[PDB]
Amino acid sequence: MKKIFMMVHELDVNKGGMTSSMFNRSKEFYDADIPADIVTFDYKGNYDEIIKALKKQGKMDRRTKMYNVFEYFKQISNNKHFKSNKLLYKHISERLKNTIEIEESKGISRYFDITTRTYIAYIRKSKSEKVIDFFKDNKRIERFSFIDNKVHMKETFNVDNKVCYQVFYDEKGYPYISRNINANNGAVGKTYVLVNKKEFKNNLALCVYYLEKLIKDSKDSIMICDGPGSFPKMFNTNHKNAQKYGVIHVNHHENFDDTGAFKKSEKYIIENANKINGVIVLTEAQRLDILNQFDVENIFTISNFVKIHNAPKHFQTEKIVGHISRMVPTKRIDLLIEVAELVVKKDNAVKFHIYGEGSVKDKIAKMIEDKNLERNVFLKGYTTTPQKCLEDFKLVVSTSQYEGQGLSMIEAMISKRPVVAFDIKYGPSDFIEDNKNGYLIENHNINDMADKILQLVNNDVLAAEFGSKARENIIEKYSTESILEKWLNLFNS
Ligand SMILES: CO[C@H]1O[C@H](COS(=O)(=O)O)[C@@H](O[C@@H]2O[C@@H](C(=O)O)[C@@H](O[C@H]3O[C@H](COS(=O)(=O)O)[C@@H](O[C@@H]4O[C@H](C(=O)O)[C@@H](O[C@H]5O[C@H](COS(=O)(=O)O)[C@@H](O)[C@H](O)[C@H]5NS(=O)(=O)O)[C@H](O)[C@H]4O)[C@H](OS(=O)(=O)O)[C@H]3NS(=O)(=O)O)[C@H](O)[C@H]2OS(=O)(=O)O)[C@H](O)[C@H]1NS(=O)(=O)O
Ligand SMILES: O=c1ccn([C@@H]2O[C@H](COP(=O)(O)OP(=O)(O)O)[C@@H](O)[C@H]2O)c(=O)[nH]1
Ligand SMILES: CC(=O)N[C@H]1[C@@H](OC[C@@H](O)CO)O[C@H](CO)[C@@H](O)[C@@H]1O
Repeated sequence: MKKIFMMVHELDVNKGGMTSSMFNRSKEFYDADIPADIVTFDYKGNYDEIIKALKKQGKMDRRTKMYNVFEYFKQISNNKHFKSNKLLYKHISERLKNTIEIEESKGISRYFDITTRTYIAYIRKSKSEKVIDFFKDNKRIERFSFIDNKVHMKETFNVDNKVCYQVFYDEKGYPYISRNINANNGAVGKTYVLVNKKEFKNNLALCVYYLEKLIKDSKDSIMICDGPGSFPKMFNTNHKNAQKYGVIHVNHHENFDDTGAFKKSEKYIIENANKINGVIVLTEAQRLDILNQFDVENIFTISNFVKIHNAPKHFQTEKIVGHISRMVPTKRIDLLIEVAELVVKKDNAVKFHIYGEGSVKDKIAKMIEDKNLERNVFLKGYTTTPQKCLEDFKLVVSTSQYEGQGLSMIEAMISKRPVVAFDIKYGPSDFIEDNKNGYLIENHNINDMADKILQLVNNDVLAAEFGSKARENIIEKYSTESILEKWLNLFNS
């Protein structure tokens, strides 16, 4: 009866909390006999390989389907032919016939016509990927992109060598979508779906049509929008019965802002709460802040579902401080390096294991070296097994300035690893009980945080006691039953 469609930009293998919560939410709805699938809107040439990898890793439940806008029309297109598009491949081969090949490296080569003496093509082969750039009067006109020698995309270039047009090709090499690209901002213009002879004014129009085709207009159909920038796709559909929910995963205020500004995407979701079935926030404090600040009522608090597995059989007695996150500015890993410097200057035995990848990773690497912490702080890369990494840590640290909730802190507490976190909006004070299951540090206070890490790393009994109470607190306050009943209460009203 009930079926759920959870919307986000894309799915990939080295992501953070938002997709992690969608994957766990899907598992919980399927266990309660409610199919809950993921709808994505990006274009990938190898989506089938991403899905298999996420499922093999155990991140994505085997029952979770991913519905993708390009995949839907590509699959319709695949059914149209039996034979591969031999003529497109013959056309490409003919344009390279009667040329001079000039090799630059392995995989890289250039082609010059024997008669016109001019530069025809550039080919770059790396692994399973191939790119063929064609030229006219020493200017790049087009690029054909291949995966396992099969064309998947053609891009056209303007005078400034910027993308002005794209064509997507199915599994047999036939075009199924063609679209204009505004080279000034990279936005998608008029899109033509060759397979059904339908044209759309832009990508949002295509995505709105797609959702109306995918999701039947029944009260049993439930749309949950997780990706904030994706909210207009769900919001603009013509559904009269299907339910619409927006989940806000972050602090709705603008990050690194003293003017009090609100994030644009989240502001649009909140302001439109009364026009949909509900806008979900992860903590009670955010719901109250929103209600005080905005003229809306449809704000509901529903925590992320929590996966309570078995606690690691042994406590880490070694001075290992862990940190598992997306390496992004809001996590303030620079403050963690500054804290590490203080902890290491009072105790040189304490190790800091930092997992993840992101924009700040290089800045942080240079920062450890400049502070000469290369013997104590280790950038361990992304982990597909955070639960196993958690066993190696004595405690976990959070210098993050903004959260919606904080699954890594919650995950550490489930593995009996106490958290030392800056008391920020939102999340830490909901689950950390200061001096009972961890420590809540006054925001920016790097000295008091360094002091609490030192007390904790050098006290085996306190570290074990805090961790034990931490798992107990999560089990008690984040039951799957109460969270599922909160969602069911909305779906049934
Ligand atoms: C006239 O042009 C002007 O308006 C149009 C829209 O109006 S129109 O309909 O009249 O044409 C604007 O075009 C639209 O918006 C563009 C844009 O916002 O850039 C663009 O949207 C697409 O691309 C965005 C960027 O993609 S990215 O892959 O390069 O980042 C994308 O938004 C991004 O979403 C990701 C995400 O959710 O994955 C965000 O990343 C964040 O979350 C990740 C996942 O979380 S997790 O925890 O790991 O699981 C994290 O990994 C990541 O660290 C984190 N980044 S962080 O900074 O928050 O820490 C990322 O920040 C976003 O940028 C869009 O996805 S969406 O869900 O937001 O919709 C995506 N839309 S899609 O292609 O349809 O999927 C498009 O060109 C267009 O989108 S639209 O929906 O088709 O309308 C146009 O820009 C504007 N030009 S302007 O006026 O000059 O500014
Ligand atoms: O190397 C890494 C880094 C992050 N994560 C996961 O990404 C999520 C991060 O969640 P959180 O809410 O703490 O922060 P967010 O990424 O949403 O900003 C957690 O479930 C982590 O286990 C992971 O699996 N491996
Ligand atoms: C930094 C931040 O606010 N992250 C939140 C969010 O992640 C997604 C964020 O990338 C979207 O831009 O979602 C997680 C799961 O709900 C929260 O636990 C987490 O706090």
